[PDB]
Amino acid sequence: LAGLSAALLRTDSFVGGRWLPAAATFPVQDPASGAALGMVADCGVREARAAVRAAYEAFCRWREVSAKERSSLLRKWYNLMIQNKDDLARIITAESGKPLKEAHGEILYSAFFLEWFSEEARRVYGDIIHTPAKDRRALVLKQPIGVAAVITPWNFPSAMITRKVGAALAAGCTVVVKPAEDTPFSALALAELASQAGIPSGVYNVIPCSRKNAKEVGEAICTDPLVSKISFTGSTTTGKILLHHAANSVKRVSMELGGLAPFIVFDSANVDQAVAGAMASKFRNTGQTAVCSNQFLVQRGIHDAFVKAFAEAMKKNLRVGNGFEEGTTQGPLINEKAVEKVEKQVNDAVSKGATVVTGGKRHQLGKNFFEPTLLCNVTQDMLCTHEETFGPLAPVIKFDTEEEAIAIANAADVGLAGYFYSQDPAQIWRVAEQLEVGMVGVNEGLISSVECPFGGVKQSGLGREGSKYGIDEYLELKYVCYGGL
Amino acid sequence: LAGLSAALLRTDSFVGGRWLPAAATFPVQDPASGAALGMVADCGVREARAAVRAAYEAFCRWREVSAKERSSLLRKWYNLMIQNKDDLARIITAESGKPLKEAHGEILYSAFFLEWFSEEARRVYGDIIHTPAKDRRALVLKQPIGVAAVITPWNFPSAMITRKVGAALAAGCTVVVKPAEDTPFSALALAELASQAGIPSGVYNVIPCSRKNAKEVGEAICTDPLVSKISFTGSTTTGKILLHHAANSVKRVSMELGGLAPFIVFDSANVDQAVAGAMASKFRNTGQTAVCSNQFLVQRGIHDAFVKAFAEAMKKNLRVGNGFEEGTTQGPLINEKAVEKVEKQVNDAVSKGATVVTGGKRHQLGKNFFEPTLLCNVTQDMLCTHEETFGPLAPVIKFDTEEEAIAIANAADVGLAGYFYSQDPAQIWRVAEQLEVGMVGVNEGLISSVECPFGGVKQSGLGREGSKYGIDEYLELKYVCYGGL
Amino acid sequence: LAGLSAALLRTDSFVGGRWLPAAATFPVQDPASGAALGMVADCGVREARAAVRAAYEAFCRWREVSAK
Amino acid sequence: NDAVSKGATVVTGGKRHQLGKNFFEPTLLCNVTQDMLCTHEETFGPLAPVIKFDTEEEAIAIANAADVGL
Repeated sequence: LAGLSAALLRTDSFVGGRWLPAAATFPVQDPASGAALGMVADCGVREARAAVRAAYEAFCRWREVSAKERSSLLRKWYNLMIQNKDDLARIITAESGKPLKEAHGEILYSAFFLEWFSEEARRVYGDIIHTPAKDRRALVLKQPIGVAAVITPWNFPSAMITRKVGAALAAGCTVVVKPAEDTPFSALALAELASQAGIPSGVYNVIPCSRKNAKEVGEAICTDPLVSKISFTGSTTTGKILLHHAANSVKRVSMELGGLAPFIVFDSANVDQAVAGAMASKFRNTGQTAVCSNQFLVQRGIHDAFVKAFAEAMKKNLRVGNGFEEGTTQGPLINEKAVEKVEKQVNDAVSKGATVVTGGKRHQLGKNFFEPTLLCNVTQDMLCTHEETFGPLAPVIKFDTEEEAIAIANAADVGLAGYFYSQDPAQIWRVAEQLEVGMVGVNEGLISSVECPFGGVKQSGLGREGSKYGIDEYLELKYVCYGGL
Repeated sequence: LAGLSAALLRTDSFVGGRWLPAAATFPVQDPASGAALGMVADCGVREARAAVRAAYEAFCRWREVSAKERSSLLRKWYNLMIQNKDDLARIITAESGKPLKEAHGEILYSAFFLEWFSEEARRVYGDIIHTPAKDRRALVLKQPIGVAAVITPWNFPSAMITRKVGAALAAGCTVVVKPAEDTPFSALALAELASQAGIPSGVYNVIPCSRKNAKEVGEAICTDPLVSKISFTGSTTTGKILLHHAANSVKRVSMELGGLAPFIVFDSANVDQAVAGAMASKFRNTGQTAVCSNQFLVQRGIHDAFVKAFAEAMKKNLRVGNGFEEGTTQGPLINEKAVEKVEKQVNDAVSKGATVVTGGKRHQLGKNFFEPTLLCNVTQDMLCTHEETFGPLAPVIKFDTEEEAIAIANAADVGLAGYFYSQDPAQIWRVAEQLEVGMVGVNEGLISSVECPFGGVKQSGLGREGSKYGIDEYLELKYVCYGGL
Repeated sequence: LAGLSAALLRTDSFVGGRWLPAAATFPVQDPASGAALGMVADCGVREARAAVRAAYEAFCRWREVSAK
Repeated sequence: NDAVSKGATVVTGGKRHQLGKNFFEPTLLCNVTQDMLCTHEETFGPLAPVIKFDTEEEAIAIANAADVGL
């Protein structure tokens, strides 16, 4: 709980290389125990504009720094994350409630994004194009957009910031981060390390704030004319609101919006593996992620064998409890509103035909704990207005044909992640290409990777993060027609 | 005027491979003579939704066609444009009023976009990425977005459509075009040729409409859930309105918004060349383009020599008249509102200190003709609310230093094209990199090219057209984590 | 005035067996001298609902405890 | 800016200082004219606008463009 590096646990906002408190503050509590973690600065529109100016002024200098130097600083920052991984992991578990093991996995992942873009910084290549005219040459330069507003969710309080910020800095941009109020510490812990690494003042800013100011501050930074880019990860409702704010000044935008995720098990699938995959993809972070398989489409032939083995795996591996407690596998839901959402989903389903296979009530520990649930006999029309209800709940929907499963999964206008298990080479390519999603897992339930492009299609988002395409979200192309030859 | 291929001059909308008239129509007149050119279908929201459905249904089939086949059709379409270039050029001159020579230049350019993307279609490459885990392989596929709404301006009634549509089709998308009401014919002439080339029904649709329905139809297609992409070129005001429409469903967007364009002449510049460049960049299409150098920043040292030689070039080469008339160099302004805008700009400037060097009144031919104007002694603060006033008018602003010229030109939040003349190797790189614009012309006043990326920074736009980056505006990345290995 | 058991003079709210501060606070002064006594947590509707839930969940267990 | 664009001639530094933040370069503009101080009567900064005059009666009349006087 404590014994942490005093420098890592922070309560003030970080702007212009300085720790600044705000007129107001907001409480942050351990989602599992309820223990007060601290009072965090509640930045208002005033503090946001100031942060933007800090970022803008830092940009005019930062963009001037050599890519080899920016690269060097991004790596020192990476090393500092690894050096402090144990304490950084505890901060995540303490505020998100996810099991320490998972938190340790996030910190590495988070650190790997800084490492990865550190390498990308020196690889922004322009082009030399041939044109008919002999009196000219065409060059294409790539330059950083400027200042970017980064708004992150609570699920992965560290990795979500690091994957956006790493790219931005590697490109030569500066950023103003607005972390989730449920988990502001991971963002400020990163700030402490950014100053230790030597990140110039104003290049990385963090302005924490609560529900009260969320709306105002969100609009302030997504509207400021000194801001030229917006990176948001969260709900579709907030996303669309920021898209309107952005529209007024034609800002560059990239976002990943919450949503469902199909998990299809075909007759030719290796049951145990499918189950292991369903286990990893559904109960990671207690089912609180946008890449969390919500609905399971399972083929008649293998249905029964699957639903049974899945349930038997849940009893064997899921241990609800406190994230710091050894052996815990399932942490608490972030808040009460969250629990109510799961209950809503479960009851609405049972009352409509669903058959609860195991645990469908609040856990005996009370508070925000919910029993990992598995319901079968679920039907497509039982997921309405629950597309953003995240919890340890797995509704299994049976199907007969492939064409059928694909049609159901593609009940789109939404499409982020998608999973499926099969042993048919031909079927694998068909489904993988036809699944209207941004990321597809084949015989795998965990697909995270800093070198691969994350994001969604249709209403699930804009742009991609990570991989060799991540840095492009923060660059502008400039065609230079060198003539007079 | 006539004697044109009856099949090329069309009046009905083109949807689902069929020519469909609308309940209403609107007149189109030769901007120079005033002659009635024809009654064109005025599509309403109903006809637009129908066109979208046509495009959507065509998409499910078109996306399935091999890239080599889509490529083949795009080229047949290109050949048909070249085969009919003379008549296609006349249609442009007849409706835009630009000189035949210029119209001939547009048709080639327009045709070259179809040719260019025809080649791009077979070159959409996915990736194979290495990841630490030995039990999996990472693949990245690129697939077409779906249906795109294409809204084009009147300036380049053909090339503006062709550069967007070529990319979309090459990527495997289908489109619904909403041409400018001042110049709908070029869009329909293309449709006739698309059917001759064998473009499948619904792949290329055109829904003409007038001011009345512009607002409604614009919203209809930029809102329809069957539409996943929007490509708009025009005013910043309409652009921002479409950005709001797009926001509601998180549509992919790419636009190029009108704006100023600096033309800097430095002391080391070759006067004659600078003048020739200023001539080409300012009076092309009679100064009616977004890439038209509006303000001229000229250094004290070479100022006088320049302003004089520029004026002497205007008298020698600019011949106002009818585009079909041999020897015409300057055509009419598109409409009265346009002329009033130029007058406004000229008078507002003179009355504020400017010195008219040559012709600053309506031309003696009357109607929409305006005398090519050149005013010196202009000052930065004389371009307010005129950033989108296009006409044959060149305001010259003197400057002392480079730092100064750059600061003035970068009075941004706007940035599309930029030009400058210099003979200093070092200065060339400095200005070219510091000019916050999307395209920079060095010792050249004409920079068009289908293999180079066009577009703007800040509020001048989103995305790029042409070149090897054009097709990316119409693709979605899909990361496939092939595991179970 | 002071020299009191630090544990007895408190400023945070008490919910679910834990001391929890609130986003806001309010001053408490000695009605006679005017001296500032301390800043006390100013609980809002959010903190109240949470306290109620704490009480409700505690009730299901407390009611079960023997009267002795 | 309102002054320069209206006729003023910046004699020295008329932009934010290179230190950024709230620093501004001490400015000195000449060729300024009385009608360039509107809605700026309470704009305080290191800025000195010089207005030329011929006679005493003139200078006094300008300075006494009162209803204000500290």
